[PDB]
Amino acid sequence: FAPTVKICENLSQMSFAAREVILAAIDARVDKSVPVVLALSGGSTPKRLYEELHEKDLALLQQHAVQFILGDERLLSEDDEQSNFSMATKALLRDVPSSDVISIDRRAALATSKDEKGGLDGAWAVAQDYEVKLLNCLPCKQINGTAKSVPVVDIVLLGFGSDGHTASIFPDSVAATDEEHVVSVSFPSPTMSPKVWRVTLSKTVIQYAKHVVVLAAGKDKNWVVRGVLSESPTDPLPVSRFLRDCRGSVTLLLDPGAGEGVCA
Repeated sequence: FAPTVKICENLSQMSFAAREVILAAIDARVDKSVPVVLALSGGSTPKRLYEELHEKDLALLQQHAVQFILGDERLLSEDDEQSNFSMATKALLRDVPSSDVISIDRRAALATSKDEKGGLDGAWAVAQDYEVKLLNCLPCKQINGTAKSVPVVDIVLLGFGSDGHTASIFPDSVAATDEEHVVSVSFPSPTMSPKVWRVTLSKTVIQYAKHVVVLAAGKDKNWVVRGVLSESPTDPLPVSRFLRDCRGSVTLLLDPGAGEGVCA
């Protein structure tokens, strides 16, 4: 495991660095008629990246250079301001062709997604429909030793929570140990919000992606960063240590608090 680590001074620099990785992948395509598959992250950290892509690179996107998917999602309505779809749409996807964006159908979960216990069955219903869509619309490859396939994502954007989670792969959730599905499910950990059921790309999908790019800022993420980077497992051990087993490249874009102690 040999990740690129870039400690940025601020979120402007972080967002510019993430943008460069995306544009490099788009320009590096041999076949310019097939899109780069990009899995979007949520929360608030990548919002500025999306805004920058909207201002600078909209032409490439209107030419179908990128196929967009949500790497995880809160099971709220698409017009709910705390959905990742809402955030991504306001920042960027409002002017991206619908044909280049894979939607999640949340309807099956909306009646129960805020019920910590009762929401599980509805979350799985949404996960399963989204998995079918991904397997039908993305480039896939067979998973060795199985009768199953995995979508091959070119770039997975990720963040870190202060709880050590990434995507919606939370500590002590189904997703944390789900090695069987393309899309899994979780409820947030005690410190994390919004308190609503989630769907997430699984560890497997992330570990088969060509490039993984994490954007994380704050001293409260430092233990997560150091727990991912330690050669030997170290406690407290973040669930996001699974990133060490990525087959693709991994880049950590960090601010000074998140990156404290890492670099020379």
